[PDB]
Amino acid sequence: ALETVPKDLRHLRACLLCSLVKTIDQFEYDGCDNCDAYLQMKGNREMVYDCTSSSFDGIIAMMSPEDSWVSKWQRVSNFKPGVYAVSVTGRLPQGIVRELKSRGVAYKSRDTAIKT
Amino acid sequence: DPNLWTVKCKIGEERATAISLMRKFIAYQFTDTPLQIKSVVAPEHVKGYIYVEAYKQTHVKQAIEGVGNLRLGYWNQQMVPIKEMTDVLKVVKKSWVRLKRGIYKDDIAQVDYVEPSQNTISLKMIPRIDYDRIKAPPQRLFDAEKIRSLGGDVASDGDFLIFEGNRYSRKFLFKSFAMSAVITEGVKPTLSELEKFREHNFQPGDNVEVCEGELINLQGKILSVDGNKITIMPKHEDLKDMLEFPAQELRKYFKMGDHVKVIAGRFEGDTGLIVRVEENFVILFSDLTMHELKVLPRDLQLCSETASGWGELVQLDP
DNA sequence: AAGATCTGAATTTACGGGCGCAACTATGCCGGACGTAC
RNA sequence: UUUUGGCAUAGUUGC
DNA sequence: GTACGTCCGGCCCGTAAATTCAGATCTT
Ligand SMILES: [Zn+2]
Repeated sequence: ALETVPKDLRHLRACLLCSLVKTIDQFEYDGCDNCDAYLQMKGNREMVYDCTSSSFDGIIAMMSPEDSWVSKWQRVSNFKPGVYAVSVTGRLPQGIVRELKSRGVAYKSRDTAIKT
Repeated sequence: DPNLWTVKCKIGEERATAISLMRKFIAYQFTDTPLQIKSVVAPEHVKGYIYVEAYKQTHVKQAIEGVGNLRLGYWNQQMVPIKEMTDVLKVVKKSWVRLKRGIYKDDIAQVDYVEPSQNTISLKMIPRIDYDRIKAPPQRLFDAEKIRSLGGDVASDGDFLIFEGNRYSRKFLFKSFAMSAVITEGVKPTLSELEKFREHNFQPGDNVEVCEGELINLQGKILSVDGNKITIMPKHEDLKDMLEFPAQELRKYFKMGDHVKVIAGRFEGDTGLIVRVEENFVILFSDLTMHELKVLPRDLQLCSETASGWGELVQLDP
């Protein structure tokens, strides 16, 4: 829905799990639109800061992941439509990753950049 | 719970300091010199220093060691008191914009065409240039004949023109600029800028009446002023007690034959005397001329200064 | 009788003044950012 | 057709 | 593409007050 689309380009942050790109206000007021139940960044700004990225390269505006080869390459075919980041710089703390793993969600990095 | 400690940082490099500290933590999280701090905060608008979350000052000092950017906070650190840790994370908040960078900083820009690409928008600007004559500046109209005559980086397409760093103009600059490089909220230009492209004014000493309520028809002199709900303190006739009135309940009423000045409108700057106060049409004679000037009650103020109403010898030619 | 506390009376740091006038020569802010030109 | 100007540090020197 | 040049950001002394000890008017 339109709630996922960013309002403006200032303070655009990419999530560290699903690469979801949103403004800081949208993260504060709605959290994550894909896996907030697994991260719970709504209602706490520090969780957003520790769970989102200030450095991202490339944006993909996905409408239809079910029939998109870009989603297959980016492994985001099973997520909802939105704005995602091609490359995301950052990493969750070990505590959040361990908590996700205990719930059966292994943390797979979205840093698909070629580092030299 | 841990506590926040202030550490002075290089100005303009606080987010980079936070990123570097996060990388430092992740690099040494398995080694024999762990960073015992909990988090690092570099707010968006707080410039000059950052905050470190820890139970001890010694932990902060041993964690920032090797960070040159924080060397000015290395010897001593200052704790955030307890009651105030909720304020560190507290955050607040064909149109017209104003450019952020370049020589056109804080200059009015009429949004000519908005590009749905969400990268840049086309803006109409007045050029602040010297037309490549002084450099080897106030706003003035774009002169295409002058820049054609002086030469240099100039390409002409009738009324349209490219010049001096790919600046695009037509008839008036018309150039694309980044949306993040302009402000869309809080410009509110004036009538002069419209040509280029309610209100409450109570003052101390003025006389105001009451138009409605149980305290109607009480005329008093203004003491204090505030923004919207003034809660005024007017010195009424035959009343030693001070009452309360908002801006909406009051009106700038003035008795006949008292000093009057005009605050705004066509008659601004003129002083004089009111002759008869009707329900809203207040008629006055100026101190300069004996012409009838009809004003609203709100466009009148009680000032006793004499009118200004100069006369120098100048040489039209020898 | 006792026991306090308890309230006026010997000992340590801290400003803060420090000659008239007069004459002469002598010395005295920069670092990043943004753009121009080549 | 009638001007005007650094200052406030240190030194040295004279009675 | 590199660098540079140049415009915007950063001893006394007397006082004098603070520190220490026996009436005193209580309580027991
Ligand atoms: Zn997430």
